[PDB]
Amino acid sequence: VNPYIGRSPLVIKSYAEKLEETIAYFEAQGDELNAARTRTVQGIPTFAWISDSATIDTIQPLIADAVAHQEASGEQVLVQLVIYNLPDRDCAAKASDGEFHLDDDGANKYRAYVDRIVAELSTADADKLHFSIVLEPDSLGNMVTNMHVPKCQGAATAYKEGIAYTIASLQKPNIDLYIDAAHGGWLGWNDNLRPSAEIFKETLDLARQITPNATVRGLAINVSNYNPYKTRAREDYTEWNNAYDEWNYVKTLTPHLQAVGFPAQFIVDQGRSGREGIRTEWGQWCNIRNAGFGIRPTTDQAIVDSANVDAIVWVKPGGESDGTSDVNAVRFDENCRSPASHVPAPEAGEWFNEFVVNLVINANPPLEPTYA
Ligand SMILES: [Mg+2]
Repeated sequence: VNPYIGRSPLVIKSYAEKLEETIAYFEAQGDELNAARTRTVQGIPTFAWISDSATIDTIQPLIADAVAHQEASGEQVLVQLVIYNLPDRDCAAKASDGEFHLDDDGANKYRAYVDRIVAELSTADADKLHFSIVLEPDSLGNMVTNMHVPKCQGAATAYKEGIAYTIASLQKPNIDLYIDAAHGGWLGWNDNLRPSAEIFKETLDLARQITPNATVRGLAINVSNYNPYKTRAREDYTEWNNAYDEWNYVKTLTPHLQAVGFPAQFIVDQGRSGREGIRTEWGQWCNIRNAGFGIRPTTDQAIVDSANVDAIVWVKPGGESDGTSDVNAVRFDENCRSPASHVPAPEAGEWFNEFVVNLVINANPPLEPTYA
């Protein structure tokens, strides 16, 4: 069943608190409407990212808060998590902050990291909640398009085995799993569709060798990207790609999933998808200037318009930087000084207030204000 129907995805308190800085900015500008729109954003659920082992410490307090909120509100709280820590993570990138490396016992360390997450998701409080979990952004797409990269060659089996273990470890009636499936500009190209479907099925089959009847709900798409759900003005860079918006990516990928016997249900990130025409190349990803908040999280089929889409969601939390633009930073990524990038920008994950200001202003549909 679509686990989003009737459920109330969890508002992440630590994220909402960061937005107080954005509210303060707008109030100082004498801009009460945008201050009020920012308050609306405080009440919009986002995914909590578990991108390292230290962040596992945040999970039980998050669950305790979620249970208290469920008791107070009478809602069916749906905790949304991203698991993002494969060994030799981000294999095609020049650099990765992933803490596990295959040559330093990374496969076994990843299993234990998963095991630590499982322990937190197996408490009496956890049992009271429902979870939606996105598995491993920036992973399996690399096996489709980046097998000429030595690091990807050496990580391919590990990515499949790692995700397989995560799937096999999180089979519970109150957990739905979505394997990350990149975005239309990566895997939507004609020649990438079938091998993508095949690798998702291959990974699920490996999971079933660990836990016999293991399943996933489907796929997560556009995570951390900017692609529109339905484009208003198709971009020139999408020429010869039938997945020129994320709704079309669903429609174009679905038949291949069906053909290989992989579940064809999707959740779609639209947290930074409000404004189009912000990039000159599809591969630009880092802090794209003038990005807007997109369609708010919803299951409404009048918007979603696809039996294959469970929900539009906000996975990457807008305002958390994609990377620093400082040329001298230890983790400097040249992509973060692209012609389309918002500069200056802070370290990946750090608060980028100027960028959130623009996310509010460029939101589409416009944000409805929340007034006290
Ligand atoms: Mg490191």
